[PDB]
Amino acid sequence: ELPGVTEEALRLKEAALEELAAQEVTAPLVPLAVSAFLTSRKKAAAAELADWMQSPEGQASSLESIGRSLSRRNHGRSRAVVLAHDHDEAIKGLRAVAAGKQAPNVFSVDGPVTTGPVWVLAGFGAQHRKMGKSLYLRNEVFAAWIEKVDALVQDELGYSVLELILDDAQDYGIETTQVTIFAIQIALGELLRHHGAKPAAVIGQSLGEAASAYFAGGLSLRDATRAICSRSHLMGEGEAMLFGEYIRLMALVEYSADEIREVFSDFPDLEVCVYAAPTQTVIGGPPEQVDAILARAEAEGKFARKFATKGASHTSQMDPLLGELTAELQGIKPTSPTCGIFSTVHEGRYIKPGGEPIHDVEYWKKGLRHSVYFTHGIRNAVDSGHTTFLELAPNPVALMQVALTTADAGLHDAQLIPTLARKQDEVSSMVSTMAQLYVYGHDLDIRTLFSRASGPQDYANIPPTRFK
Ligand SMILES: OC[C@H]1O[C@@](CO)(O[C@H]2O[C@H](CO)[C@@H](O)[C@H](O)[C@H]2O)[C@@H](O)[C@@H]1O
Ligand SMILES: OC[C@H]1O[C@@](CO)(O[C@H]2O[C@H](CO)[C@@H](O)[C@H](O)[C@H]2O)[C@@H](O)[C@@H]1O
Ligand SMILES: OC[C@H]1O[C@@](CO)(O[C@H]2O[C@H](CO)[C@@H](O)[C@H](O)[C@H]2O)[C@@H](O)[C@@H]1O
Repeated sequence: ELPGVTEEALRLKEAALEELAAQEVTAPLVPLAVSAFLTSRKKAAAAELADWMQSPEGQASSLESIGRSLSRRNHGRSRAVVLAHDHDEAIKGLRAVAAGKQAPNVFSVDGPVTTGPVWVLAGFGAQHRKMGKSLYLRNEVFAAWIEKVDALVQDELGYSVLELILDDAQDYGIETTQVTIFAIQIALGELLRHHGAKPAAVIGQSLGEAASAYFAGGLSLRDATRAICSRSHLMGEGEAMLFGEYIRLMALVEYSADEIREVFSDFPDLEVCVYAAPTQTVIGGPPEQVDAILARAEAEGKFARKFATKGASHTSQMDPLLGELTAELQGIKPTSPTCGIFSTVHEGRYIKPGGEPIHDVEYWKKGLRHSVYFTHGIRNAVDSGHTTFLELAPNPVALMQVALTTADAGLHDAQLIPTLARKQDEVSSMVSTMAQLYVYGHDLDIRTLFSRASGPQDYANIPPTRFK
């Protein structure tokens, strides 16, 4: 028997709902699907739908009912979705689809993407105060998984992540950023899975590696939760006690790996934490050297940005923690993966579905202690045919690094699909995510984006639901 939702979480949840219940209702974002075997016919269906939506009958029908009817057609090879809040946006977006023109709320392709999507599990720097709260209050499936992770983390570390999510006065530190983003990562993917989606492959980045192992079938949710919990409290306790000459900084620099090779001969104590993009690398080390390399970068007109931490993960500074990390993970059970893994721990190499288990106790030690080969994992996915990268996160920070690598690999038509984003309506965001999965032909039951009909008013008087 796991712990239940704490009383303080229930208390905070009630305050949040009363807050929510007294706000201005925003019009929901509705996906309108249209498709055909031929792009020409798809374009004609779009203009026909927009003609009718302009008619008095179409004006009197709700977007939700129009979208539900559309959701029930046959879904052809050439597809499009218009995301819309009202009839104008819809008609406007439909006119672009008909015209073959681009629009911010419009996705349209002549045919499906050929290979499945890669789920990107990062997190590093994606966090913000209220992340995940709105979707917890408003999506029952999301909320169920958050509470499930919240119960396991209560059991591992003795506190409630849900309390952090719901209490606006509270913010995130080295430790709680990791367990909370993890919880958000788990809940976003299960939400997606609930609507019929699934990863073709996963790739992770530091904190995200735990969730990637779960979505890859490499660890039970419990053992993935043990993996993120042990690493995160050790890191937060470790860097908390760092002062003076024990301080190691972390910074992003616009230097490639080959540049870093040359540049580090002047700085004997610097190490690579993350190969993020082909020309962006996260480095760590003593403050004097970190400051010097940044100064070298600025003078060379390159980007350099210091992070907020007195300790450097993925460096030798993690050596004191590894003994305890080992003890806390005794008992985990690695399992043969059920989708592909681009392992940025193991230098970015690919592990086939059904291969040998990788998510060993040694794997989590190596992951915390050593460099993250992110751009190599991504480059490897591109070179093996993947074009869709979907990032589960409260903010799509890693998708920026992914775009750098895909363009560098020559792939300019990449499907870069975010999930949540700060100051974007969290429900609208997920609508948009699942819309995009559909338009590109990935696994997604577009019918599940609409509540079951309880009346004829739930459909619009169009095919396939015309009224006799
Ligand atoms: O939720 C808004 C409103 O609720 C109050 C109590 O009436 O505070 C609740 O919500 C805060 C935000 O999450 C919590 O920090 C607080 O603990 C909780 O009681 C008001 O103070 C606030 O304006
Ligand atoms: O250890 C000496 C060696 O390392 C340098 C590199 O810049 O400095 C570092 O080591 C010092 C300890 O001896 C620290 O005080 C300092 O913070 C660190 O950058 C040079 O002093 C020399 O080449
Ligand atoms: O073409 C089939 C393919 O399309 C997806 C979405 O990309 O599912 C759609 O088509 C199904 C009928 O074949 C519908 O059941 C579903 O509602 C619709 O989204 C994929 O999931 C499917 O493999």
